[PDB]
Amino acid sequence: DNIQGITKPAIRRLARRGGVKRISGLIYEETRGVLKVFLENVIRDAVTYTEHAKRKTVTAMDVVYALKRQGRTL
Amino acid sequence: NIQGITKPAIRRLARRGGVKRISGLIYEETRGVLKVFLENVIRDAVTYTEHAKRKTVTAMDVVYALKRQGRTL
Amino acid sequence: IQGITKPAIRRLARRGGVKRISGLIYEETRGVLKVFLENVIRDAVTYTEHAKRKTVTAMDVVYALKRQG
Amino acid sequence: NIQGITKPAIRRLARRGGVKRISGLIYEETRGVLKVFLENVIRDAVTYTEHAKRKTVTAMDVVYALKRQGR
Amino acid sequence: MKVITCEIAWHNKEPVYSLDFQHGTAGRIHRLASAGVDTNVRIWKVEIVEFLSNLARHTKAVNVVRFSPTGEILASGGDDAVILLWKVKENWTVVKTLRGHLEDVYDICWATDGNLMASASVDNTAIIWDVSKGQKISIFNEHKSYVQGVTWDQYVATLSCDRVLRVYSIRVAFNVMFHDDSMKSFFRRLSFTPDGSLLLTPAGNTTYVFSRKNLKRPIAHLPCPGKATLAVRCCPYRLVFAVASEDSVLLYDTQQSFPFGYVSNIHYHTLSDISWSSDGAFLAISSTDGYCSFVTFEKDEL
Amino acid sequence: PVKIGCVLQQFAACF
Amino acid sequence: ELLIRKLPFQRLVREIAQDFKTDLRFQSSAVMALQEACEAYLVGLFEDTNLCAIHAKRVTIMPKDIQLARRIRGE
Amino acid sequence: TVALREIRRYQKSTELLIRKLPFQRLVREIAQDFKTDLRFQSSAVMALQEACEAYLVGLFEDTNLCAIHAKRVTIMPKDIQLARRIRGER
Amino acid sequence: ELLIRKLPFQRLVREIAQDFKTDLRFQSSAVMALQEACEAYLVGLFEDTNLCAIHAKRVTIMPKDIQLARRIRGER
Amino acid sequence: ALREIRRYQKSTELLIRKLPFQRLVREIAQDFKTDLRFQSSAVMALQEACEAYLVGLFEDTNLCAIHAKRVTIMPKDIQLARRIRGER
DNA sequence: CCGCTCAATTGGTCGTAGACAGCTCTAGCACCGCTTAAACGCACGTACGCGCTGTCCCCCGCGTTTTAACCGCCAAGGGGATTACTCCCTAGTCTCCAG
DNA sequence: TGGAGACTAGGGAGTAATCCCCTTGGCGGTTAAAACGCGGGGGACAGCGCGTACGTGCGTTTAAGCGGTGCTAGAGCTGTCTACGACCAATTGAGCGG
Repeated sequence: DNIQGITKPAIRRLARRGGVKRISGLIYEETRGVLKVFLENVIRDAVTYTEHAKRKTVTAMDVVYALKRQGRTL
Repeated sequence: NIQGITKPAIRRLARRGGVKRISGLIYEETRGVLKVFLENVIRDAVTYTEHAKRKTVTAMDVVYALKRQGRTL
Repeated sequence: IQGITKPAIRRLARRGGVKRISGLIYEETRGVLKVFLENVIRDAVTYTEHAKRKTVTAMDVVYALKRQG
Repeated sequence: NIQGITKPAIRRLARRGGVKRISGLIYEETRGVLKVFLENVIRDAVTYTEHAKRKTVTAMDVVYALKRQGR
Repeated sequence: MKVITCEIAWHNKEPVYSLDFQHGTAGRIHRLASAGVDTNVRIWKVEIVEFLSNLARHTKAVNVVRFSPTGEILASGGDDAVILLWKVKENWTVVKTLRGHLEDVYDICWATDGNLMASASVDNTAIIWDVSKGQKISIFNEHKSYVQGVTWDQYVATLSCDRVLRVYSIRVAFNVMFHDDSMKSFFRRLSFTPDGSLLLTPAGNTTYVFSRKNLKRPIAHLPCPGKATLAVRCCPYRLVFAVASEDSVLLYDTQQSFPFGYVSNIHYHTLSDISWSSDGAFLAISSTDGYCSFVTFEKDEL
Repeated sequence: PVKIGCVLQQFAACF
Repeated sequence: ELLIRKLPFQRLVREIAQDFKTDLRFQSSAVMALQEACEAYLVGLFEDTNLCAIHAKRVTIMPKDIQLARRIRGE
Repeated sequence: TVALREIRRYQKSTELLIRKLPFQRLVREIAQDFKTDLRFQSSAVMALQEACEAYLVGLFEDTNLCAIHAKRVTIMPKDIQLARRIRGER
Repeated sequence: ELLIRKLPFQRLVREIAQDFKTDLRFQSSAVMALQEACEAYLVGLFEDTNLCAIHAKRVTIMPKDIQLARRIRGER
Repeated sequence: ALREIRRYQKSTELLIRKLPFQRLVREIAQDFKTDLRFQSSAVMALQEACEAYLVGLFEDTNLCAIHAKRVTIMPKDIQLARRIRGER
């Protein structure tokens, strides 16, 4: 349930910063799921870049290259 | 010193940038713009680190400094 | 858009410090002007929908300049 | 000119796309969006051809441009 | 008390942001420091205002201007997140650049000995730097919102927009009341007593007074019905201080609980700052409408 | 301009 | 398997080439490559805009749908 | 009016929306889930959280565009499905 | 003073606003401020393109200089 | 030369050498104030962003040069591209 | 592949008629996301013992890339002839600003 | 409701862009090496984070509630995919010339 640790008002504020007005009460599990999916999709690339560098920990730069592969460098 | 940025380094960097022929003193000149860009990005990065009350600079403060510059990559 | 007249642009240029001016620049900067109002008013209407009104304000254009720079 | 990609061609392309019903303004904004998709890909193809000193445009340049686009 | 309204625009109709009177001068002729939205710092002589020097070192608008107790080092705070240390119709040369702020600097405080600088910025952090070394020496980033007030006494007082007052030992010592960001002013500079026994906190409407013994609970609070207080300034036993509201200026004394004098309906915009001179006989008061006015009074209670 | 000399009850102190 | 007819697209690519630069060379293989690429892209665009329409309780597709799909694609 | 107020507050602001250690613990769960004995540098956690923030804000803006095109103000997970599919994700 | 006459500017902003949505009136202050900012942008870009033209050691502006300036600025 | 632009434009690897860029970053931090730890991740980020800045500036100065009917690129183009971007 | 013709027929397309399937608008209904009140609870900071993960600089191993002097040759450039294009009124007009 | 500054049309030409022609420099291989760059092994001193105890309070959580909204049924107009007769560009069949 720690995936649900991303609170309902937290998701609400996140969506609002994107410019939303009214949020359906049943979208929360869906956005939790999509967030988990995206997080897996980027943590995998981070992990492979750490392993290729023969690294036993992951630093901030690795996730940048992971997003670079994803296509949302930031 | 700044001479660490080698002449072939500028050569190949500009070549990836797409130049067919490079002038002769642009090597000595572009180390100046390298100096200027460094003395800005690193300058703001170390202030971001100090604001975080840590004595070790990390990539996140660096990309935040780039965000402030507006050249995030 | 033709309402942006030739010598209005011309003394804009004279303020800009130019001496000799071409011909195609007139409708060229007409087009770039068009794009400028499109993205400025894009941001303005984005903040107007956020504001739930129908009349733009000076704060909207101030934010347009802040977002364009 | 742009009108060469005609109305029935877009019609049958839509039929192959699976959409049952089609409006009119689509017939020309599709032309606009197709010219948009074309000008950048031709631009980049011309870049790689001049970049490799090729007046003739090979299919390898086309697939490289498509890979750059993502299609 | 005589009030004279200056009809001239100090910086070509730019908004009013900060003032600073030369404390080092011990004579009748006073020097005024004027840095505003014009991205330039103009030095004027007041005795009648005559412009003396203009410095355009600041790349952006300057929000806070202040000088050291000796009057020789002038620190200018601007929106470029840099504080320029100025040294000696007049010539001004920047001596040091006290960088270290992540956002625009709002309030600037000095030290009595002149060896330390206290800065406040919109980065929700306090910057303390040593004048001798010119580098930051202590940081207090306990502010959760914009920091718009800081002063140096043994203790350092920091006030932020989060409706919390922070006092730090030269680590945070005490936390203390205020309102939200609805105030239209950009300065909430708290003022300490000349002896340091008392601390004044505006934007509470009322202004609270705390003592050195206990700063957690203020014994008395001076109300500001209508307009809210923005800046507090004390003339450099009995002491006379001044608190500036949004559009009103009141002067209080150490003995009289009620205000000694009240001035209002002078400017059409929100007030920016409050500041007295070294001799206390010159105090020009204005708001952020782009103009200036002067308030003069004798009877100096030497 | 409105000015009151160095002598307001409406602006009293409330403890 | 191709749906857009050949010589109209041949002339189209030739004319955009000339509007870019005069006297350009285009083999038949390159034109078929452009043909399959544009066909795939436009078929995908129509498919996705059809999803966009069928979301809106609507069978037909009108221009708001297509600009929405493009704007979501970010191009 | 509350929504307009907080939009004015937030669209200028850039601080966090999902809290620090909840996201950090979620990162821990997924890390040990796929392969255990990995250490996450807190700077990397902040980086990944910022990336997640941006991705979700972009996706929510796109589903808002979808909703506006659909003529309704309230969002619906159908809109989320459309946004994901039109973007080519899922 | 300003170097662009008004009601052409108000009529053009009216028509574009119309093509986005119907019934968005403006007050004189907003249109005047936006006209000021627009003139400032145009004059700045014009000085920039003037410097670019003199870079090519020809005093006369040409329209290629315009999009060169825009693209170096990263406008498009 | 065009083959050489191809071989690097295809590639992504660093163009500035590792050790002397690292030393340049170290000395630049030195003259600000001493006793700084530079995690090699941050130096990698600096190298990435610095190479990106230079490739972008060189693309723009190439645009400026080809504008001037010159294939070569000179300092004049360098300062003009720096200014036009708004840096100076 | 050009680039262009000289014909055949030949599928491919264009404009017309309109019936109605469907976009758009109206409206009511129920319903289900926004809202303090209050509970809680776990963010969140603060310190702190414990640990291990950047790390260090030395050497050396080597060895690939960088320095640089040489040399052919490509263009940056300066000049001059040539053709095109805004100045400078001249006047109509138009219309925007004024009373 | 009116008329003076100004936009449009145009003659005038005179300056400025544009193209070609040396022309001299100075920039691009390149060869010999070397030398500083890449790697890799240690010591643990000194720095960072992990985890934990406690606070405290700013946040989440529940709810009762009601009203803006999603939508669902019902028209009202409307443009469009039916069929068709017309054009109509034009692929194939052939080239010369390269």
